[PDB]
Amino acid sequence: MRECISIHVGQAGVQIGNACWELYCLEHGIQPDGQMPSDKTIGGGDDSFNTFFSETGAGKHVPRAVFVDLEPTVIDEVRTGTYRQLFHPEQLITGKEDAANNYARGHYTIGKEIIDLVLDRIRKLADQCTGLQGFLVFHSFGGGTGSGFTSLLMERLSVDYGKKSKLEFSIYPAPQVSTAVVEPYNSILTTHTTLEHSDCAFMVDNEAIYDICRRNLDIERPTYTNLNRLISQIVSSITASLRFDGALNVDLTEFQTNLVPYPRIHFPLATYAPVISAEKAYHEQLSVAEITNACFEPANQMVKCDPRHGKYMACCLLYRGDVVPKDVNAAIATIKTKRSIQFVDWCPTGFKVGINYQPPTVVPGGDLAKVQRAVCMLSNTTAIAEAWARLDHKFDLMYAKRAFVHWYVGEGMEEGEFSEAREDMAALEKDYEEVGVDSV
Amino acid sequence: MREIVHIQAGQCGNQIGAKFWEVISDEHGIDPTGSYHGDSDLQLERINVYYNEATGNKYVPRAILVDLEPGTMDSVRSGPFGQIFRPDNFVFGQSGAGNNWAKGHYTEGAELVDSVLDVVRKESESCDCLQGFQLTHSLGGGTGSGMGTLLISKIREEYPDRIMNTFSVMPSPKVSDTVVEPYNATLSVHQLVENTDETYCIDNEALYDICFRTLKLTTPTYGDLNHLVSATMSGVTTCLRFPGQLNADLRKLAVNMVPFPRLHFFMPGFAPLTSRGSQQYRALTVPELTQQMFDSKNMMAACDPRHGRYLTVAAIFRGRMSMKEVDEQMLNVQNKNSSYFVEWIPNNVKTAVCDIPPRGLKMSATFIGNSTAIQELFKRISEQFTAMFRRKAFLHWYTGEGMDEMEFTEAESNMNDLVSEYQQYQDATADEQ
Amino acid sequence: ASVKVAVRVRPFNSREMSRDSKCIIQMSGSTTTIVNPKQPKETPKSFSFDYSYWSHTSPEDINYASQKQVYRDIGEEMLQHAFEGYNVCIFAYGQTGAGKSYTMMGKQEKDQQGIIPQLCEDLFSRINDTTNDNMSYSVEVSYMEIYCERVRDLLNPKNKGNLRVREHPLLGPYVEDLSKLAVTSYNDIQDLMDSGNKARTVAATNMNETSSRSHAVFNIIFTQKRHDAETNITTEKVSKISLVDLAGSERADSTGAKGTRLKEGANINKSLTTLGKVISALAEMDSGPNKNKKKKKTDFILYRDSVLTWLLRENLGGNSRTAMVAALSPADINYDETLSTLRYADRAKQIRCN
Ligand SMILES: CC(=O)O[C@H]1C(=O)[C@@]2(C)[C@H]([C@H](OC(=O)c3ccccc3)[C@]3(O)C[C@H](OC(=O)[C@H](O)[C@@H](NC(=O)c4ccccc4)c4ccccc4)C(C)=C1C3(C)C)[C@]1(OC(C)=O)CO[C@@H]1C[C@@H]2O
Ligand SMILES: Nc1nc2c(ncn2[C@@H]2O[C@H](COP(=O)(O)OP(=O)(O)OP(=O)(O)O)[C@@H](O)[C@H]2O)c(=O)[nH]1
Ligand SMILES: Nc1nc2c(ncn2[C@@H]2O[C@H](COP(=O)(O)OP(=O)(O)O)[C@@H](O)[C@H]2O)c(=O)[nH]1
Ligand SMILES: [Mg+2]
Repeated sequence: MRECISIHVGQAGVQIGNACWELYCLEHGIQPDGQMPSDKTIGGGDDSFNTFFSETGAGKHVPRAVFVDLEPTVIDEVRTGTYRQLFHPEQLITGKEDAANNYARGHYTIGKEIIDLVLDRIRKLADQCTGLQGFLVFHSFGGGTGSGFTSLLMERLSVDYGKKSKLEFSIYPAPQVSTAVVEPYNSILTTHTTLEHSDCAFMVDNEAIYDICRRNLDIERPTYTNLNRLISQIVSSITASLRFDGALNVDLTEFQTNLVPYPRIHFPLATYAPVISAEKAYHEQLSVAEITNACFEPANQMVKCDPRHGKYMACCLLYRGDVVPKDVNAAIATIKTKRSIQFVDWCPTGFKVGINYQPPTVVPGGDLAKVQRAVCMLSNTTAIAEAWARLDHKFDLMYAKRAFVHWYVGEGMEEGEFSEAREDMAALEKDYEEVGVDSV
Repeated sequence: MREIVHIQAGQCGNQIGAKFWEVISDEHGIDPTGSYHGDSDLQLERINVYYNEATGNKYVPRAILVDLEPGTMDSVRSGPFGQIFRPDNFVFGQSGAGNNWAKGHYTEGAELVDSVLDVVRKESESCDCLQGFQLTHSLGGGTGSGMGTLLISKIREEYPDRIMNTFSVMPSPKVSDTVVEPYNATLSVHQLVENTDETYCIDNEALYDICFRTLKLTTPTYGDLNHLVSATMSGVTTCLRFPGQLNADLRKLAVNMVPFPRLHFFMPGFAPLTSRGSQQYRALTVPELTQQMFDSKNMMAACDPRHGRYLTVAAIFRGRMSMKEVDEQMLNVQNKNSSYFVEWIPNNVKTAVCDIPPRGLKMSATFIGNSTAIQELFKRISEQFTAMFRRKAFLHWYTGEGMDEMEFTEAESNMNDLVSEYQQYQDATADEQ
Repeated sequence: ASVKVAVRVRPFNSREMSRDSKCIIQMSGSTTTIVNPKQPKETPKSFSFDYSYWSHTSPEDINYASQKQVYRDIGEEMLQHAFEGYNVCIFAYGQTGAGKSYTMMGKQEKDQQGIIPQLCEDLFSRINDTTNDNMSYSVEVSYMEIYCERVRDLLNPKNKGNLRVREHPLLGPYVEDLSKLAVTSYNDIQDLMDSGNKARTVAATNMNETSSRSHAVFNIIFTQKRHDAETNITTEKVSKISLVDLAGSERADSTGAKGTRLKEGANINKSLTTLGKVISALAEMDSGPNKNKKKKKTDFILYRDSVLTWLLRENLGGNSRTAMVAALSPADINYDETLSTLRYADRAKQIRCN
């Protein structure tokens, strides 16, 4: 009906999938094994919502996802973990050596021999669906399994499945913090594939979440789990419209319509307003106006950009919980008068509103505190160009001296292709500078 | 299921192999008799990386001990873990090499190399997917050195997509234990530079300095040095075995570290060390661990990394740690010591974390650096080489076995070429003429 | 270390003319441009090189270069530098069917012949003219193939064993037991070339049936000697002319096979990268003495990466001269191969777009 078949590629995809499915299972009452006492207690309902799960005759509920990766150590943790009985045994793990952060290896030397089985399993999953309104692909730039396999899979899917939407949740390397010395090569290579196939790809930076967790939550020493929890909450806020009732619901096609002005500028940001700890949960009213104002605070942005150095093309808000339309209109009117948030001249509306009556859920343990309201802010900003430029400079510092090129060249990639991808990135940057200029 | 084969040639290589196997057997909970007695199932999650199963539920290690002196084999077989290795892999001859590279490369090695290659081929065929090889030898040799280089060349010719590692011990500057050391070292390094992806640098003087100044030991022996080397090797190979928040395969290390195909010599390290009595006062945290990591005295190559301008570095961490400390500490180490890093790589430090720590420690770290300062080792050998080649000090003992003079000059030219390539990325700016 | 780079386009062949093919290459002055058939509406890609050579039809009063013109541009000067006691290198590049054979060999009609026949004929004619009672000359020829960083002899019909490379401390790198034969005129420098070409390794892939798999080196060692009116007679003049046929680059996608067919290509690509970097250094070095007189530091060009450079050390550095000629296919089908060749040519003394 309203399916959102998801794919996880790479270790970042696998960990984010763990967090996301923990959140979803806690939301819908699905036990880790798969059984659902809640509907049996109710005696007839629709708690087995088709948006993320499928129901069998015996009362079990299987999720609609795949966890494709080349490192068995990443998937075997989930295979023999607490959730070992929920997923289908077809987690589709390659029994071969890792791609070692090499784009070429993840594309056409070891990424092959697996893609056929992955496409077959995706076809089997999609055959069960009368909906299939959009794909969700989670990945992290960094090469090896992630970028190369995501590029190949997106290239095949864009040909086979036609015009169905494909949202990407991509982790981006931070400016100052990195965990690989071939990350810029991999990202500059992967832009050439993500630009022409992904219909609307988000972006999240590690350093931004680190700062947000340090300041708001008073967590001195965060780990991967908190970052994955925040991304899980963001995707849940985005996809909540397709499951629960609401006064003004927005489908995936509405996102693909309103947030993208032109085909080549579909790279928005994201954030989350009531990211507040338990101790600070009190002493704050958390009205609609306050959270909506806090959405545009530069310090809370999920990617290290300065929106004051740019202009907002379009914005879409998704509120979850007791939020009546009058307060939302008042908050929008109050926000639009400030001159710090400069808007472009050719989009005088510039806002999309959405309300959902389901309040957010609290994962046990974790860090977030219960809040009776919440809002997810997505916006297209020209300032994101800056987030590319630094990365681009890194590439231009390393490609000149021909460093780490032998490994990539010895795995099927021609030397010239680099430059082509580089040129495309430059074109994208220029396109943004073409759109933000004021009309005559 | 990744899988790596182990060879050990020469006395030093065999002793290091015995200590390495006693260390890995303790980490995985393998009994001396070969049975299993552990505390958690997670140890056997990836046992295939070093061992093979047996009919009686025993576990036989994967090793090929090669040597020309039967005394070392007899000593190892009577040791604490002598019976762990299967008998058929003990291949050896007699008459020794006599600390002569020519005997151990051209005359005597040609007979035992066939058997060693047969055994290593049999072992390689049995694995599900061979990842790579490990070899241990002392350069200042003649048994381990020549046969090790010959095996390197043969294995590279036969299997050319498997990362061939090598943990080797080179001649020290001052602590000399043999008279023909520079010739063997130069020839073996020449044969080694072209046929390996990742070779580590261990110096005896550096290990002695670590034992004396840091560990505050009184009368160090060869056992402590073998312990340090075994600890470093395990750490290096850690990520293949246990899971973690972020893993570092061997090919990941190879792809990330070496900038250009030639420049593949690495400087290792291990942290922490409390010197048996300072553990009570020392606090085990990521900042202290990384502070001791980059300190010069910890380093095991006897090349101070203050004239080096580190080309690349990798740090494999073992323990349950929030990564914010790791990332911020690495960035702070980069920024505070900017003069000791190269500019045309924007950031040049890799990290990896494994959740499972070592038995008897809350957190540990293994250092794998690549800095230009290693030239100060090689150049030294080169100097001594000419000091014994201009007058032909002991050259006749090699020509007796059919070695021509040209092979020495070729090796010396390759040595100087390696030193010069290292040296170009060593001045702290170009802006010149 | 003078570097020259030339890009040539061949005319239509029989297969292209049989179908309704189109030209997608334009050239003017010293600039080349291509248009993508897949997306004609975006923009035309442009590049600048040291020489551009249009060759489609005979009259072509604007910007047509007969084989005599390109010979006078490259080969005549190269041979003149060869005679004065210096080393010379000429490189051929181009994907399968690009027409490198047309460039180097040409037809035997004695009106449109390639660089090699013209160079050999001029060499032998000059030798025959100049041979007086004092002067005397000798020429030797050898042919070899580099393949997965192993050297094999093509002229010798012996077993295809892997020879060992050595570094003589004065003469430099060389190959042990490499066949060497004496020659006296053009007829010979060919039958030898044909026999060596027949023995080259070759296989069939998805791209082409007879795609090459190894680099080929053709070495001409030229020795002079001057018999003065006394006993002190010395040669003192030994020159090397190297002609290198370079196998084309390839993607693993086009080479749709696993195992050896992949491996060869990978190694081939490595050489096709590293040589570029070396020449990319020389050109820059060449610019030093020429304009800004940068002499400080040998700026030791990295030279031992692979085997192909480590064997042509003496010919590509020092005070030698190097020419490189890249063939292009004008057919619209081979857009990616042409773009790859043009981008490779863009390296090695990059020039701005005028
Ligand atoms: C009692 C206790 O916990 O004290 C520690 C200790 O003081 C220190 C100094 C130990 C100690 O190591 C040394 O003194 C030493 C001697 C020669 C060469 C190198 C080290 C220790 O001996 C070594 C020993 O290590 C182990 O037991 C590990 O399992 C180790 N394997 C062995 O060497 C081993 C020891 C006993 C029995 C069987 C095997 C290991 C660690 C990582 C990876 C592989 C193996 C430990 C924890 C300690 C003592 C006992 C003091 C250290 O060694 C290691 C690798 O743990 C030295 O650096 C560490 C840091 C530790 O704090
Ligand atoms: N936010 C977040 N990022 C992750 C996580 N796991 C991995 N990453 C990112 O992944 C990058 C490492 O490159 P990856 O390609 O993803 O590693 P991989 O998925 O195991 O594939 P290989 O690199 O080939 O080993 C790092 O820079 C991390 O930022 C995660 O759980 N959360
Ligand atoms: N690190 C280390 N080095 C050793 C050990 N034993 C010997 N060596 C070194 O090995 C070198 C001798 O080489 P060796 O292997 O004995 O040659 P062989 O006798 O022909 O086999 C000497 O320079 C020693 O410094 C040891 O236990 N540890
Ligand atoms: Mg991985």
